[PDB]
Amino acid sequence: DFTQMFYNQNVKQFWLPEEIALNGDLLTWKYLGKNEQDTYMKVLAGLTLLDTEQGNTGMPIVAEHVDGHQRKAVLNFMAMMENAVHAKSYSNIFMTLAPTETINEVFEWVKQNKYLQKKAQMIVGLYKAIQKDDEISLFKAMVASVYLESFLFYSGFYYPLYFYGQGKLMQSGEIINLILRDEAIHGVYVGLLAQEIYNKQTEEKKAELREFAIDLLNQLYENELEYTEDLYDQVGLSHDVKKFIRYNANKALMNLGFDPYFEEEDINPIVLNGLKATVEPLKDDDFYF
Amino acid sequence: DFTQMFYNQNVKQFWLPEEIALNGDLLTWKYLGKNEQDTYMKVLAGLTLLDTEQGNTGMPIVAEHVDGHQRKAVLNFMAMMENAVHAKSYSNIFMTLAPTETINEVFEWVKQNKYLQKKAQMIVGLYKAIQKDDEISLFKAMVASVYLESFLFYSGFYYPLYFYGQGKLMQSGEIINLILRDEAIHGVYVGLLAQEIYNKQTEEKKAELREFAIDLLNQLYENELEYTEDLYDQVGLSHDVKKFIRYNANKALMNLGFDPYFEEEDINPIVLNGLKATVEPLKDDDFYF
Amino acid sequence: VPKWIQLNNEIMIQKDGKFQFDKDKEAVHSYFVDYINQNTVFFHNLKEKLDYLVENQYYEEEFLSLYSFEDIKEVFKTAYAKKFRFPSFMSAFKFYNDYALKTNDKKKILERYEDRISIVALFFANGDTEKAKEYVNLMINQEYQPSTPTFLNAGRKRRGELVSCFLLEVNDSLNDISRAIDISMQLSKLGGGVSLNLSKLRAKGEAIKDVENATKGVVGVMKLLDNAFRYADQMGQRQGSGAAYLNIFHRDINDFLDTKKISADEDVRVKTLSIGVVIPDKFVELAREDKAAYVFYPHTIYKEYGQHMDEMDMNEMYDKFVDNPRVKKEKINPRKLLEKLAMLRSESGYPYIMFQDNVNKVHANNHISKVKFSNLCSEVLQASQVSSYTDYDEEDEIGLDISCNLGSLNILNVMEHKSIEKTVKLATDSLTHVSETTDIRNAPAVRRANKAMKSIGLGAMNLHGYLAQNGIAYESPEARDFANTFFMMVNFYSIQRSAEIAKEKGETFDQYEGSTYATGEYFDKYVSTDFSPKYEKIANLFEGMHIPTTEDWKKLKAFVAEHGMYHSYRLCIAPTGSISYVQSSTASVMPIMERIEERTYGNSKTYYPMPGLASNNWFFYKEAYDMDMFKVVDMIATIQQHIDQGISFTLFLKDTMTTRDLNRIDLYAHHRGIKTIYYARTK
Amino acid sequence: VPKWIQLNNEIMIQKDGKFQFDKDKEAVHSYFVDYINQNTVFFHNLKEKLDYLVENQYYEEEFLSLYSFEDIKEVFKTAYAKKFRFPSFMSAFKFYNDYALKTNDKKKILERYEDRISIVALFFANGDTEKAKEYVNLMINQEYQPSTPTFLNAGRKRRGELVSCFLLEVNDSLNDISRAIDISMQLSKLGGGVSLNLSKLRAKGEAIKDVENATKGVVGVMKLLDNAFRYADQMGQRQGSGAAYLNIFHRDINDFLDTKKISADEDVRVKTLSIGVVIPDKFVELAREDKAAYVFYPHTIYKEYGQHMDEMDMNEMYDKFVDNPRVKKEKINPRKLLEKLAMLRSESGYPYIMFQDNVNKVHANNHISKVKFSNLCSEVLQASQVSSYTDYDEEDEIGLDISCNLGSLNILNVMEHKSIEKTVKLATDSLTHVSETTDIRNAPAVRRANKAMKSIGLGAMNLHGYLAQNGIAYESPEARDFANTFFMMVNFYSIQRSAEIAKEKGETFDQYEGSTYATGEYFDKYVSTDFSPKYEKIANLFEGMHIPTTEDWKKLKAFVAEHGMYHSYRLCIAPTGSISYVQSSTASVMPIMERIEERTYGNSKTYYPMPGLASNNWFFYKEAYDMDMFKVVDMIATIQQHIDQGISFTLFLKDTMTTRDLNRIDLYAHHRGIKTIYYARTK
Ligand SMILES: Nc1ncnc2c1ncn2[C@@H]1O[C@H](COP(=O)(O)OP(=O)(O)OP(=O)(O)O)[C@@H](O)[C@H]1O
Ligand SMILES: Nc1ncnc2c1ncn2[C@@H]1O[C@H](COP(=O)(O)OP(=O)(O)OP(=O)(O)O)[C@@H](O)[C@H]1O
Ligand SMILES: Cc1cn([C@H]2C[C@H](O)[C@@H](COP(=O)(O)OP(=O)(O)OP(=O)(O)O)O2)c(=O)[nH]c1=O
Ligand SMILES: [Mg+2]
Ligand SMILES: [Mg+2]
Ligand SMILES: [Mn+2]
Ligand SMILES: [Mn+2]
Ligand SMILES: [Mn+2]
Ligand SMILES: [Mn+2]
Repeated sequence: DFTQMFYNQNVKQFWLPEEIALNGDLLTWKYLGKNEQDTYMKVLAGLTLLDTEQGNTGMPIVAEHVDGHQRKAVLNFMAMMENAVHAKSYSNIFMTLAPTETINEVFEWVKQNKYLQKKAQMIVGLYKAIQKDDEISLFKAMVASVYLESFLFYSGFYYPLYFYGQGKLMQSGEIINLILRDEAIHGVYVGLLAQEIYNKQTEEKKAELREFAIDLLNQLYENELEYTEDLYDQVGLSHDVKKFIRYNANKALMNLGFDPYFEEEDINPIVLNGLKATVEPLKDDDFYF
Repeated sequence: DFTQMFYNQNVKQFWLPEEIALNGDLLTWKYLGKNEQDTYMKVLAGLTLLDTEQGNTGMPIVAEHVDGHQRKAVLNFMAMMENAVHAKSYSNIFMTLAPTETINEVFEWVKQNKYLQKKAQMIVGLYKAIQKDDEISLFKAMVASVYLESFLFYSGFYYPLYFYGQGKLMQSGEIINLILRDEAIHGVYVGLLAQEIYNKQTEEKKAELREFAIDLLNQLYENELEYTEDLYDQVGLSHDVKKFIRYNANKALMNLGFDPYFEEEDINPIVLNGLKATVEPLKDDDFYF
Repeated sequence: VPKWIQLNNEIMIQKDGKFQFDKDKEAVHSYFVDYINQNTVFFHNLKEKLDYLVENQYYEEEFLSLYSFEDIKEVFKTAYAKKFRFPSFMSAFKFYNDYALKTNDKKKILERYEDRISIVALFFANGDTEKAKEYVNLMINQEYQPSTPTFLNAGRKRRGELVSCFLLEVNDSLNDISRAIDISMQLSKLGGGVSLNLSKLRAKGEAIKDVENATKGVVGVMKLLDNAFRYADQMGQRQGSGAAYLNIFHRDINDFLDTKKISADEDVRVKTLSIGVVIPDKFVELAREDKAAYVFYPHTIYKEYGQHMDEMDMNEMYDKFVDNPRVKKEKINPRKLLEKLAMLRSESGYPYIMFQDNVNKVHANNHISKVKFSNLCSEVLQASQVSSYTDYDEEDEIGLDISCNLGSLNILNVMEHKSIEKTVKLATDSLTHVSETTDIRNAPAVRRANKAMKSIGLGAMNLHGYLAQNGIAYESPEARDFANTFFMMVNFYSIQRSAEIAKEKGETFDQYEGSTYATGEYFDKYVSTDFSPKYEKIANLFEGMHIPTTEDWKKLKAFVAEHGMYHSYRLCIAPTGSISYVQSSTASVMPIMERIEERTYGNSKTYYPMPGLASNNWFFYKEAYDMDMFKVVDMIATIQQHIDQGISFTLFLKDTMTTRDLNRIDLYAHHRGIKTIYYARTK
Repeated sequence: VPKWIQLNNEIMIQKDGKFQFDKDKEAVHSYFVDYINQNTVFFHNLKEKLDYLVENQYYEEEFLSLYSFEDIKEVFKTAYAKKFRFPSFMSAFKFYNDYALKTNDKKKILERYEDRISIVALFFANGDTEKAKEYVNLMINQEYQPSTPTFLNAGRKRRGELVSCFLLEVNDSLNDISRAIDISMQLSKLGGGVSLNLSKLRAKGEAIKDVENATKGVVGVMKLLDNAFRYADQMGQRQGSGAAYLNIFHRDINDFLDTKKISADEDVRVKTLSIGVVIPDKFVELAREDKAAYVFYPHTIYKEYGQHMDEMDMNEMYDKFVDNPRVKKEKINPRKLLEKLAMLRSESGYPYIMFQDNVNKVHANNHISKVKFSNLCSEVLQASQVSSYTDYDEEDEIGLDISCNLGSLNILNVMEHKSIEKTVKLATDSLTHVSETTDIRNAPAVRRANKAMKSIGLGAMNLHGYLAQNGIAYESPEARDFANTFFMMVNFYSIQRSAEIAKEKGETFDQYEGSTYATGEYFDKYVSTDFSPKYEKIANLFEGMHIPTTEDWKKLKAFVAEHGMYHSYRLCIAPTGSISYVQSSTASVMPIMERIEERTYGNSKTYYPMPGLASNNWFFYKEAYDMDMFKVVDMIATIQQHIDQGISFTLFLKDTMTTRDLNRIDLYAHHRGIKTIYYARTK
């Protein structure tokens, strides 16, 4: 009942980072403190890693196991967006704002950062555990994918949105909003596929799947807290970002058909402001008048 | 040396089925004989069936085994074009020209056809034989992929190009020309990835891979001749189609860095009508000797 | 935003559900109160103005020296006594932006409308003060408008040539091709549009000195010509404009046409070279009967028969070409070729269509040559003889290359003044003067044909404007009746003036004795058919003017027999692009494309309603795209029966109609006697 | 695969760790016993062969009619008495594929090597049987090789022109530009490579009669010439090759260079027209001192001084140009321009570099004109006077457009036969005959310069082959000593033959009296410096031959003063691309690119070892890319000191080296007196 409308929405949302000129951010970037620039680079690098794996691994593997040519076409399109559009856009931002050495250093930093490695290990592990014709392993990977789309990106998205909302780094911010617009529909779509599998189960099996989903969310959440503190303490925003990730965790649960898990909190209003002609043959009667 | 350049060329060639209005083809379709309509339907179904294998298996399997983030992104983009763009385009052409019952029957016929099946299963067999961390099996699959993209499609493309060059079925011919333009670049790109593997091999292993490629080409070519007579004798075109197959076989070989196998031939004119050194500054005292 | 631009944009603002057309008039006042008068250079007297313009190399001394200063002052006073006022803002804007003489720094205005008209009149009269005053009264009444070259450049030292339509014949040789490229460059340097006939050139895959598959065809020549026209672009002012014409029976016709396809490669497509196709009646007969046609290799035909393929009648030669084994040919489907022409015209408006037999069945100078091709605007249809440009230090055989002299009657102004005869005769005299004063030293055949043929083109404009302001629909039979009568009178007085000039000077055009004027055949339909209006409304429109009858035409035929005719060609209806704005007229005899046209100049928007447009005549000012193209073809054929040359006939199509409709319009034009089809503009 | 192809491929199959060079010989035998002898057309006697070739329009009958058939039979018998055998398969293959005469359908071979040599000798002798036998002995011994046009086309009815290269001066006018395009097409039709000097054309943004920023610059003319050369492509057989030369002080020099950038847009990129840059010593001086230079607008300089910018010495007029406010100029960085030249040569091998002051400090005909540009191979350096092509019906002022006939001495065969003098004199006579029988009817300046200058080009081939086969390293000082002595001998005997021809004909070349030959200045370094070999090995190599001393040079100087010189220019070392294969010689005086070259013909691959390559001389056949370019520059300068025209000097670069290394090589070449640099080929 939904794939065709998602197909149409995904293809109509198609974009490339080159559509957005980035040289306009040069001055507002220059004006940020060293702490702010550091957090910003690292935040986008963490996002780049997530999209790299979502494009290389997550979306293609889910596409492989989901039945139906139209469902596969949507998932293939989403996969392309992840690595050919989203992951690449971050390099466009980096290449504009930062010198090569700072770019090299931040990519080295992703490799050695323990929270980023842990979250990649956990998510990719679940993708690679999918067994052919085994719907339960597929469900588990789809939960992981929804958590990546609708929860994990948000510790990263906070900062570009926070600046956009203050009228700073607005070209980079425009790119990020386009990425966010895509991930929102990706999270909903994968959520609907996960619910399909969940709804086939016995009540006992469903109870176990909810346990899996909630245990996984809590494990990812605890790691994301440490990641958030590590990045945001130097810019004074860790508590604010934490409220934002809890907000989005609830959206991820809802995408999976589950009740919200965290209590509602006031999000920084700045971040909320951050959001040929037709041819006929000639008849013999056309030659006479 | 080449992936970013191909990335650029691929994304700038992006298109959607909806861009070409198909209904005006009915004004020339109605004037074709039964044999012409039959051949066109059968050719179209042949292309559709082969392209589906490439979208569901060929491109995604190669993307899975190739190392490199940028290569995986380009390959993902190509897989997207197969599944999201090409497949919808073929379906659109069919739905415009034939009623539902006729489409189902043509696909039943072509699905049972000996020559279409022989080539489809030969290609799919090589994709299924790729082994993790074995570059030889990957190379063999890449050869199969290049043969599909740059050679096997062309016994089929001939007919729409033949009409397109005569002013008939111009809307569907425009679509086919866009598809063909994508398959050409797909073939060239996968060809470069195959040459990379080939160049890492010993001289004895190279000679062995050359023998594999020529042997495979021979098997496919002999089946193409039979496929060609089966479809085109009823419309009197087989001689010229055979010249077009050999010409495209030579292009496929050149994509794989191999010499042409067949002597140069001229192609049907109607179908033709359808178709840095390191900069180092002068340091002074370079003017004195 | 300037005040006049606001007053002009206030037209679209609707008051009481009606457009504020009168506001445009106010805009003109502003455009003169705020801008034109402020930036117009004024002198203490006309003597100082003329001295300043002559000394600063603005004017020419020769044409002003033919008059005493008193006569020049009297001519200027006659021009200024009319107190002419531009009725619309766009008229004055177009004149003072395109035609008014400006200083070298382009910040001040040296010439008003009256000054330019007086200078052009003094140039026309060539020393006759009374004739100069007659020309001034003709142009200040806006009855006659010299073409953009003549109007802009007459009397100016820093100027191009007064002729901008040039037709070149290219012979099948490398020397002739190089000479054609050189002449095209020289004529584009002069500011003229150059049309080249490529039918005599041998097709691709022909022999050069008995070596096979050597010729590049006409497409390589088109690439060379396109590069030449890109290079010669009026000293970097306007884009170099050229046209290439090929016979449809030339084998390269597809590749020719392939130069205008969007899918064509960079080594195939020519961008600044317009293309036209000459379609003999034989091709239309072959397409009609669905018989497969043959496109011939011109060099094989030349070797077999000693004459070029386009130099003989294809109607009687086609069967002999097909049955001749020594003539090489390729099988084509004429209906497929017609569909390709229609598709190409839908995509880009190309090629121009020349119906060879429609032109040549009424051509008066077939003895000199049959009309093989047309101009860049597809309205000049004249006899041309190819030139044999030999090697160096060898005498060339200079032929005839067409270059006619443009000038347009304003039908509304001419008919409201009841001065068809006087305006036609004065326009003919001015065109004769400009043709006689044209001397091109780098185009030998153009100069020879200008001296010999003395061909001029007298056009008409504001046909739709006149009809709409008189409550007549352009597609109505009354409009065609008016066009028939008006253009028959124009032809009558043009022939009378040509014969009078021949009698006065004692000379006719070269090879006149073989023309149908000399034999009296041209006057046949005029001595047997009465062209008086068949409707009472049109007759009342022609009230106060003598309409030539059959007896008058017999007298004119006898006069031409006794005295000859000075001009080989007299009438051709040019598009009249920008001069129609200055004259506040609709362009050519074409119907209007839009009732109010929106234009963007600089960063400002401007609005030009069609002349005389109001609430009462809003319905009569029907847009061309909404009109039935068959009735437009009927009107253009009605006019063409009185025009010796062609009419720039643009088709106006909707996006809904297909290539079958375009082909039907083309075939109905061929059936109705249309000589040329200019453009296929899709809305 | 053919048997000879397998035998030739057997060379690379090593036996006992060594290449099987002798297998190559076997291949030739196969190539003759299986293909050539079967595909040859044999007649009963020579009479039937000559009659068949004459009546079937293969041979011109005029040159054969000057001899009785007995004399022609004697000449052919002299040619066949040598029993010439091709030592390598590729020599015979190249002759019988590119130069042997075939039938109209190219299915059989009508001309053997001896037949072709006999026909060329009979054409050269012009009725002298003994001279024809001398030419036969000279060519069958392979001491002298006429250029590809002369060797291929001599005595043929379907021939082109015997002149290889043509150099045109283009004046700054539309008429001159169009004439240059026409002449370029005519000469490319004749098969010759055309070089055009665009330095007189005014730059982009110049005024065409008081309207400023109007010119398209040299880039528009470049596009026109590129399209002209594309169109005139030897009837589609060989791609039309043109060269454009621009002075480095021209304002368009950057845009010029931008025509060869791989990122250039289609409206600027030119792909079939080679580019050359003429660098005066002033530019090198400015770059050396790092002082910002000025490029100039040619039209402003012409207006101020009455002469073109390239018509006068920049070394003395650059400061006057800079300090003159009426001269328009743009600031450039000469070092940045040099780096751009190096980058362009690394990317594409363009531009050609012509060191103008190096050419003109030893140019013997500076009185006629300074050398302002070179040919398509950058070895022809002669005086040229620009032509004033005026309007039609106006007389044109015909200047001098360079054109010389090429012919190469085979150094190995000449020195083996100890016949430097005889070979040089006979080659000079043959080139004089080729010049005399050359008459081009569509290039007037070329014809006048051929008639007046009488310039010929006598080159040399197999320098590296001779050095490697004699155990001399090409970079060694002994090799440079040999080149010095050999080319001093060649210059001495060429001057002697030119003076003897002037004496026997009683005429010198036009304006010889003002040349350095007439004043005796040319012989200065020859009457004070001894060019005998300084090494015993080279002296032994020259044994049996009288090496001219200062006394012989003084006698020759007196002889020239008494009688004059027939040829303005005598020696030019062309690349000698494909005719070096037939002679079994290394290309020109350049070092070999590779010891064994793998070339793909049809679907087969062939390996050509360098002539005389073996185990004992493997390392003497050092590849050019492995050589120090500074020592190659030293060799080329040593040869150039005895060559009046230039030498096609190709730079052979490694991929590792930077543009700074290329700039250093260029500056060392300029320092050492190198006149021109041909190509920057990167391995
Ligand atoms: N519509 C117009 N077309 C042409 N010129 C105009 C127009 N309106 C004003 N002008 C110019 O501005 C001048 C001022 O004209 P205005 O309407 O103020 O009254 P006027 O009685 O015609 O004036 P004047 O004393 O100048 O003759 C005119 O003489 C004329 O030169
Ligand atoms: N390398 C070669 N170059 C030129 N011609 C050759 C060559 N090899 C063979 N031929 C030609 O093919 C013929 C084959 O004869 P071949 O050389 O085998 O010796 P032959 O029969 O003993 O006679 P001869 O050597 O005296 O001509 C030769 O006479 C010659 O015309
Ligand atoms: C006509 C024309 C000339 N040119 C350039 C190229 C020529 O080298 C240069 C000279 O043209 P000319 O033919 O000499 O023009 P001209 O003689 O009328 O002007 P002037 O008196 O100043 O010499 O102008 C263009 O670039 N484009 C053009 O269209
Ligand atoms: Mg000819
Ligand atoms: Mg000039
Ligand atoms: Mn993403
Ligand atoms: Mn996503
Ligand atoms: Mn596809
Ligand atoms: Mn594909």
